[PDB]
Amino acid sequence: GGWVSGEEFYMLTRRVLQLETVLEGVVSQIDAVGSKLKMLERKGW
Amino acid sequence: GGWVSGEEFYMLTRRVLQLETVLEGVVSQIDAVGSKLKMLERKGW
Amino acid sequence: GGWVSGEEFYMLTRRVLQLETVLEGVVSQIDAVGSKLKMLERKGW
Repeated sequence: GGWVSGEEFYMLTRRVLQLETVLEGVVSQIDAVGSKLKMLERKGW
Repeated sequence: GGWVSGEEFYMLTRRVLQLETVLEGVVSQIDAVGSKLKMLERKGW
Repeated sequence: GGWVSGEEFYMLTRRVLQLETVLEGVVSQIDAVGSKLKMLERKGW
């Protein structure tokens, strides 16, 4: 169904960028949480 | 390596949509959690 | 602004793949957590 311009590709390309930037930040808080949970487990809680 | 059709671009475009929709919902639960954790901290736990 | 090649589309296409793969894994840990929270609630905590 038609051609694709670089303008819309670039546009879509940035959305993917923001997703990577936001998903990386999320994954990080989860690791930082999943690990105090671990310290708590090592401590007896 | 070749041309890109609007059909596959549109297709990819929707996957990115679902990702934004799902990632937004995730980020939200995390904020809603990261904040009772805060209420708990303000309360003494 | 120009044409889009299949090489860069394919490339972008994989980034979207990794995002789906990583986001699915995240969503899962959240469900697995959001549910012991539920078992804890059913138990009285």
